[PDB]
Amino acid sequence: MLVIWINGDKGYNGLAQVGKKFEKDTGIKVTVEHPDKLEEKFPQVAATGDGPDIIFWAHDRFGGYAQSGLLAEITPDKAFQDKLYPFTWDAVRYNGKLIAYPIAVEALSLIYNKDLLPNPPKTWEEIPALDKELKAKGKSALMFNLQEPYFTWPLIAADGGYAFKYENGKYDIKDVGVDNAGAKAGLTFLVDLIKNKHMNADTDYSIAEAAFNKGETAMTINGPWAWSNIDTSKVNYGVTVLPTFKGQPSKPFVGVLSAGINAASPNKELAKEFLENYLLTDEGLEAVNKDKPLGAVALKSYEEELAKDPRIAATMENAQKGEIMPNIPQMSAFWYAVRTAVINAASGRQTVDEALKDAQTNAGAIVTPYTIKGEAMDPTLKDGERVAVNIVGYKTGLEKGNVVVFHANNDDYVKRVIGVPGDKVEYKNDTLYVNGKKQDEPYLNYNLKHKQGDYITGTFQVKDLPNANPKSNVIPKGKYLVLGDNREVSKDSRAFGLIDEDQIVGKVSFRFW
Ligand SMILES: OC[C@H]1O[C@H](O[C@H]2[C@H](O)[C@@H](O)[C@@H](O)O[C@@H]2CO)[C@H](O)[C@@H](O)[C@@H]1O
Repeated sequence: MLVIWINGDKGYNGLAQVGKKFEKDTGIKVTVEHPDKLEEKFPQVAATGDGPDIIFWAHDRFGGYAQSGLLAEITPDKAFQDKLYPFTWDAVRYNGKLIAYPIAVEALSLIYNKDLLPNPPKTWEEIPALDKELKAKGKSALMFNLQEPYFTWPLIAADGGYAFKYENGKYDIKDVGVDNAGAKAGLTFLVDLIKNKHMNADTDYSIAEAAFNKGETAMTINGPWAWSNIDTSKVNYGVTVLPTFKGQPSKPFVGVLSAGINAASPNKELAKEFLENYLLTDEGLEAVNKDKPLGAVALKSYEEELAKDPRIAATMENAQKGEIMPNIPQMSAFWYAVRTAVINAASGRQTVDEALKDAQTNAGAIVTPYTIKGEAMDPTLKDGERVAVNIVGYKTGLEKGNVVVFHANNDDYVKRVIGVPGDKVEYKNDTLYVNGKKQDEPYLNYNLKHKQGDYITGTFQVKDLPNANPKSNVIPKGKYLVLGDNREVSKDSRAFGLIDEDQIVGKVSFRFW
């Protein structure tokens, strides 16, 4: 059996027909599935080893999967490589290696109802007036999915703005383009459409799709996969170039639908045969495309056959003014960061400026999975517990209460920051005094109530500790007091003294409250 995952918006029935052919020829069963959140679930089920043999997604997520060792390197021969456009192979190259088979090029277009709107607008700026005109006639101008930053980026980034800077053949993770003048202008325009009742912040994919396909709204923004359902609605639609904002073309991300092979699959050779000899042929792509259109397919023979379609021409025109999605592992963080900014800006939970400031920071912030070792933070953090570590740069925002990972010599420890540079700190029995006054420690509540002896921390003062000023209990510059929540068993600053700023490598996020 080959198990294949593909997103619910794609032609999974058509893909299944190709599966039936393969079964008929080989005796091997092919099961196509379209679970929710498959792009998040894939690494989860790979960790167990009950994942799909083949996973379809846009190329952006595959860098992250490869970096985690979840994907097999693919080994097409010259003759097969030559069948696909070289730029499609570029999209599935990660650290020198091919990690997926490219299937098709996707970009969003403006889709409009010709009976409601014979002349689609050239500019985003026209849409408010157009909506007023249509509101008078019982309709609206535009509905598209506002929940996913894929759909809102074309406007957001039209006037400037990018994910990661690409230069001299590689992405710079340190150069994020979310908090800049262009994106502020675009996101502000988007928020103002909502503010002014031209769109609704709750509008998602199914709401927008239903509304356009029942003739309630004049325009939507979607990809080629959406065309089949519009064909079935008998709406008279056109697919055209996205409007300009401030005279600048919209900047959709360009995705390449790609198929990766699970590194843990026991059917890698069969997966290769299915993709190369059954799917990526004129016959196989037609089956999927007839179910839900693929876009500009990676296979030259069949792309040439479909290129006559004005809707494909429109797709690629929008793609020419777009931004190829980066495939670096950090893209996941970028998407989540931008998703949050738009929702918060659109709901008013943040101003556009707060939204983009945070998103700029979070898109570039490196987060590393970590597993807790031992009992010294028990029960706050348990042995074996999975946490997230936000890597802190050299001399870059630590506060009391932060739980941190730090080094000394191959040694790493997890402890809580109890005092930072400048803090006066001391313990009398189990009572913590910080800058003269008592500080509560709710994270010790359990261990205080279940203590073996008289006291779990016990009396001490900063002055008496290694690396402190013997003169004062005021923590010196660039130094930190760190203690384990499991005070009865923790080897911490009470044993090895104050630690240095340069020792701290990350801040720990974990399950709490
Ligand atoms: O919204 C963030 C999301 O964008 C892209 O996902 C697209 C996908 O490429 C399209 O094929 C279509 O299915 O819509 C998706 C957006 O809902 C990225 O490929 C994805 O990783 C990212 O989370």
